[PDB]
Amino acid sequence: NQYDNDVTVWSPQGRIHQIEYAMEAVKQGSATVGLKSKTHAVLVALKRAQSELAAHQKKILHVDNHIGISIAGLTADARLLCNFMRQECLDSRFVFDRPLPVSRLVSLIGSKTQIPTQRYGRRPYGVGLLIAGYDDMGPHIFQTCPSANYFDCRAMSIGARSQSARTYLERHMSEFMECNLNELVKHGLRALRETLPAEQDLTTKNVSIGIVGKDLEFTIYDDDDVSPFLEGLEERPQ
Amino acid sequence: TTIMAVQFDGGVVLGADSRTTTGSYIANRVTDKLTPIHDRIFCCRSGSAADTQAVADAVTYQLGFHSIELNEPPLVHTAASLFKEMCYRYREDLMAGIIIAGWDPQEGGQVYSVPMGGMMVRQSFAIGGSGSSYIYGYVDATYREGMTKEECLQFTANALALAMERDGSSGGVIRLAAIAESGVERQVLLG
Amino acid sequence: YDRGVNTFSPEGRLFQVEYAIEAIKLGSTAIGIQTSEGVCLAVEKRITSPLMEPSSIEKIVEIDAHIGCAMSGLIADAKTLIDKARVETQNHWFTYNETMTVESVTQAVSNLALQFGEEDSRPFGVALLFGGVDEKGPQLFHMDPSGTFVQCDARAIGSASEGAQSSLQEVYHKSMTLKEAIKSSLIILKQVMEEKLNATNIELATVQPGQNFHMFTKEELEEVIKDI
Amino acid sequence: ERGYSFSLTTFSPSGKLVQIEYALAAVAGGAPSVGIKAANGVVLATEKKQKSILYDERSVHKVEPITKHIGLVYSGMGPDYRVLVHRARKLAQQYYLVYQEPIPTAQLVQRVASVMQEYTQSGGVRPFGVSLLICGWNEGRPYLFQSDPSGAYFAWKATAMGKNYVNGKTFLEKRYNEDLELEDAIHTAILTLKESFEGQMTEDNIEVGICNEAGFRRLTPTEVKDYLAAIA
Amino acid sequence: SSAGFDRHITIFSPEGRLYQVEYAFKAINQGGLTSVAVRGKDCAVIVTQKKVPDKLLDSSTVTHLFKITENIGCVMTGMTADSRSQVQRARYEAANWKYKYGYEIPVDMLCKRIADISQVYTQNAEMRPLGCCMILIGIDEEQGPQVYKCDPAGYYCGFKATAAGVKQTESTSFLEKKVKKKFDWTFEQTVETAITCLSTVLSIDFKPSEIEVGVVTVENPKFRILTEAEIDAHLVALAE
Amino acid sequence: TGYDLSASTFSPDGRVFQVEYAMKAVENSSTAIGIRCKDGVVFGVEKLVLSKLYEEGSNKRLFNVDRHVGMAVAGLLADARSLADIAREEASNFRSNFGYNIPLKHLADRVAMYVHAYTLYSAVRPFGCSFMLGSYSVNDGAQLYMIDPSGVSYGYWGCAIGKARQAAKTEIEKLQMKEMTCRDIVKEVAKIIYIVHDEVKDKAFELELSWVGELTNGRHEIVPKDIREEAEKYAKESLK
Amino acid sequence: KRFDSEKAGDREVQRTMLELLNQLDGFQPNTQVKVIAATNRVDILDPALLRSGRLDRKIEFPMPNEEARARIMQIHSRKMNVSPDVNYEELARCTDDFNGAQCKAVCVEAGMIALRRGATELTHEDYMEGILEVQAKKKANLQYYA
Repeated sequence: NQYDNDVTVWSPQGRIHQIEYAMEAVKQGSATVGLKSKTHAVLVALKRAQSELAAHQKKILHVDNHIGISIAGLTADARLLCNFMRQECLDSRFVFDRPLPVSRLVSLIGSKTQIPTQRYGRRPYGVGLLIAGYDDMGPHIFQTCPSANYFDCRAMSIGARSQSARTYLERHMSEFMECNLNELVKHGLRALRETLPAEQDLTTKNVSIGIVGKDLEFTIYDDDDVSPFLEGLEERPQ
Repeated sequence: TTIMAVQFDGGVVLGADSRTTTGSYIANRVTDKLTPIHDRIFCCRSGSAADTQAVADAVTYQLGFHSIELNEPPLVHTAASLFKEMCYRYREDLMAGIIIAGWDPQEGGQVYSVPMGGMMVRQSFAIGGSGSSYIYGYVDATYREGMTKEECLQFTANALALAMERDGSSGGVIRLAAIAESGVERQVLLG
Repeated sequence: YDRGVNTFSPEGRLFQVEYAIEAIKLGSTAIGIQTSEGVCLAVEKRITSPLMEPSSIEKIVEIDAHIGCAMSGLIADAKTLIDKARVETQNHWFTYNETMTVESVTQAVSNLALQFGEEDSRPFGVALLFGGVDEKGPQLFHMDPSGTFVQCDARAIGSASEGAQSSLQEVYHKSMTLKEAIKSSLIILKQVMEEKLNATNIELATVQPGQNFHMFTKEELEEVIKDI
Repeated sequence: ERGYSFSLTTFSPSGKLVQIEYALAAVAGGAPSVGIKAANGVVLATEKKQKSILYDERSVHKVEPITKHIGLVYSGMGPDYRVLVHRARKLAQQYYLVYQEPIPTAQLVQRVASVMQEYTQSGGVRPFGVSLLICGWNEGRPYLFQSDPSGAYFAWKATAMGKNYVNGKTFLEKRYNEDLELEDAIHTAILTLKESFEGQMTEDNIEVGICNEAGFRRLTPTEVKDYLAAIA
Repeated sequence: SSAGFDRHITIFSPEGRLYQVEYAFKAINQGGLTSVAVRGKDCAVIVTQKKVPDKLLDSSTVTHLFKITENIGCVMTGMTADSRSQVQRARYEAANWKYKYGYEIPVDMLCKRIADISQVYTQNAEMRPLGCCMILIGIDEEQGPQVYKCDPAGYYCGFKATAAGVKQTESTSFLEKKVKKKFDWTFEQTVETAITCLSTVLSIDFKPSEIEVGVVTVENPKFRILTEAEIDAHLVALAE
Repeated sequence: TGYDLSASTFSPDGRVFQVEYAMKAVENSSTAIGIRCKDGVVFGVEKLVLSKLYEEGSNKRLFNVDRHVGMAVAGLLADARSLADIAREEASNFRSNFGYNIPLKHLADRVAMYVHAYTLYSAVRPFGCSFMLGSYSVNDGAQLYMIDPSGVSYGYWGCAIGKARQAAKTEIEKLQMKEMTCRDIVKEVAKIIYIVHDEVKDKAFELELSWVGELTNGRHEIVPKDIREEAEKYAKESLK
Repeated sequence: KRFDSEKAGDREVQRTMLELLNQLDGFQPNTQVKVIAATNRVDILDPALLRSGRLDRKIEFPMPNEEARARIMQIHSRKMNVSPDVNYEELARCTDDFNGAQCKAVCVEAGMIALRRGATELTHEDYMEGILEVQAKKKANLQYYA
């Protein structure tokens, strides 16, 4: 344990337990899932509230017209790296007068997080960043980590009890290429409803939906336009 | 001042006048315009004096060290690349007409031009210096492709002869050098 | 007993900020209520000695003419955040000719909510409730040392903040009125405090769309105590 | 680096400096040597042994000149000596640049001791592990001072550092006197040198320099062995 | 004994010791190699074996004989990292010499620079001391051949012939009885002695491939590495 | 214990348990191997799909530094990415200042020094990566280098990295390597990397293949993998 | 590992251990006995113990990677009435950094947990709750995340 204090310290087994702790930091946040069609990308996040009269903490946040991301874990790193992101987009937006392709942007993120993961006296960033948008060649879904391991997935889920959340993905992943937005969104949200107790699912105060489409700029929905999406669902069996 | 450089098959040949002046005074009769950067790489300098000398020293420094790390012979194109770097970098403060030449094992004789601007270019033959504007006609019709080394020697000899004759700035004596795979041959002439 | 000030828990949360949230519990309590009619606020002064002048101690402090403040914990530390809060808003108006919104301000404040370090200090030790009417009506937000910024309808913090929020949930509904929320609040105040409520123990702050400023001269306090 | 800056040397609960106290030990564990100032100049002699017969002797040198009239020797660990040697080299130079005249000896002991003391109080660096001896015939009267790891210094008529510096200390107290000459002081200096030296004492077993009012000078192995006659 | 962090950092022991550097000297011993250097009447030679356990492992990429300058050869021990990092230092300040002073650097002077640089690695208490060893040779004007040894401790000294690696005591024992007996040193004298001392300490009778031989002599001051052909010529030469 | 903490403290015997840990930390990753025929160099890597875990083709460890410069990373991933960025930046500087392709020797040496920089202080740890360096030239030919966590780096004709390393290199030397064509060697390695990792340990893995050399015209590119698919048809006939 | 050890302890331990070494390998070998030993930390031992003939083969034990976890849970989930809708793969991928003992223990606690409500078979939720108990959850108020 004595060698389990600082980032610069290796482990006799070869595992810096700090980053392993930061991975634990992401598991506490709310759940959320992302995926994409052949031509569309959609990600939904679960809200939580501190108390009744207190509102629910927001998860999705707009970045650029074709870039949307979720959140999980802490919030200070969330706003910090988010600010870095909004900066970076408008950077090449100002230089080349074109959008930033998702990939090398994400690589810029990992390079950004790399340094404090190695220098002395620098914590990692506790966050579960999920990314969705278009490059010139369609939608993309990338997930992050304190270890800074960007993953070119097809759909993922991170946060509390995302374990079972992933399970629903594979048994319908073949369906995740031909369905358009209407049934696709309900495909995704069907996976969140298992990451909850058996007595409350989506009651128009704890969910948000970010989308990006071909002729569709990245849009966010929360509890009022989600209601039309909230309809047409089968209850949970037992 | 006048500098002369021409490449041939076996290698390259360089030469220049030895005259160094100031205003309208002959500060020096004979002077080494040529410069042995490396054993197969020379440079003829023109324009300012201290500029060309200091630049030659620095380029000799970086090229010398870098070659030692290379554990291999340097490349003439590389050496000219250095002068392009410095000259272009400080074009606002220098007056140099540097021309680089030398034999290379990988590519034989090579000649590169480095005018005061900071550009770089390879040629079949390059000339520079104040009086150099007086000999374009003779050097053009006089030149013939595919000459021998000694043909190059007589060629440049007549060239710098005429230039030294017509220019009031150039003069002194004719210094000549020749580089090939074998070694380096230098000499001073008259006539 | 001397580990890194920038190191996560083995369980993974934190080391020091967990203590920071702990430090707010020992502070004075305070309550805010966001009504469609307006936003009201209250806090106890926690007077110690009669020689101690009461009015020199304050918890309600204005950041803007339509922006009130509520603090709990390390007061002098809160002072810096107050000053920056005023400053950046003034930047907003003297760069835009409009009033910065309540939430937008607290974003700016909570930016350096967590920026302590070595190159380029320690975390802060105060909690804050911010009220203020804007284009979206009266607004009420709550923050923490961890920079966690969130909105609340009627929040209460301090020492007895537990029972404050508990009983308060029993008494709040959406369609409250201003004075109703006022006396409802002060009832919780007397129920949570220990000294006899009077014209010196506590203090209010009331922001209204019409009543654009918060105005709590004394003896209206007494006027309400006699009404309670 | 990073900029820690925190000094590693603190006072004891008793009120002592453990690190300096230890560095004095390693200083005492150094090679022995001695110097003398007698009425005309100063003489410096060391205890220089080659651990093997394969070493070179004309390569490494101990009695070291700083200016034409200023000599210095040491007792401690060899490597740390050369650094402060060079430092004093420059430091004597800037004075001459300022005033255009050879720096007086006491000034060097001032500035060098300042550098060493400040270096002791600084952060993250152990003090040095060598004591020093300086001599020079500035304005007729030569001078002979001693430094130490604590940065202090003194003015010794004659003394010795290294091992058994107390035994040779007393030997200097008895055999020494008020005034002598250069050659005699050499004789007694080699006396205490043999007082703790090994069996065979040759021109290379030691090395000696001197200050004169004509300036500083080093002694060669020729005149060393030549003086070896009438040993001790 | 251990007191505070004398076992951990570059500080003094209660006895006045410092454990780190003395830990560093045997840190060279993990290299699993032993080097030999000798100076002759008008020449000096280096020699040291190599271990090529892989057929896939290249041959020319194993050499420790490092050409510093046209008239300066050196050899390394210890760990390859500290050795190579030492290399660019040597080459670098070597060229800096030519730039500042024109003429060529003295081999002794360069040893001064290296030892002084290594001084701070022990001197500061926030920097690893680069546990490798340094060996230099070169011809001097009015001085003939010279050989020097730089140490992680930060000191140096001239010699007449010296070895290093793992068999310091043995090779020194052989060389002391070998040289001091009024030995006249020719080229093949110094060379043959060089091969013989090593082949005796290790008892190898090596093939001409495994060992390496650096050489400098006052007829061609260019530092020269030997080819296995001529190396075999000397090997059979001592092979009566 | 009591000494393995810092990267600036020598063990009482003379090594650094930090780098000691980090090496075997890289040892626990999957296998990545490389080889070079007479007119090129070929890279092979085994990747592991856990259950589904990604859209296939993701996060390939076969990097690409220059148009003629190929990587082969193994151990930790992110630090490998940082290293690849360092190399690309470096070669960009070389091209910028000198205007031509960087030699594999100078590149590997510079990267090796930069790796060595992170082994001398407490402020930073060592890296948890290792890799290969593939290059080809018409004026130089095929050159393949190797870099450890400590900082050692040099060439091979073949080398292996990962858990199955010593057993891997065993049959590797079984092949002739001088006269072989890299096109044959492609299907060749497929047998190597398909006679390693099995059941009751991991799961369905993945076989990526980089390929540079003469036929590639010096340009580095991945093999046409689905194209001609002889690794698998050739990497299966080993049923008995 | 022996050392300059003072009055007690070691002053009989290494005697007995040396008797073990000599009685094990060396003088008068035998083939009619085989020796198995097991420990936790290796660094304290002596060389003569692990030389090459006193202890021939060295076997390290890495913890279950994934399928070892899932299958071990499937093994102690052999004597318990199981609702046949349970993914041991889900169980494994949610069971991180456990051992054979702990993976056994979760399967243990699940049966008692279901016994709380008197149910007969089990549920994935049962295994989840047992995971929570095995993990030693500390507290609440961890809510300013997300």
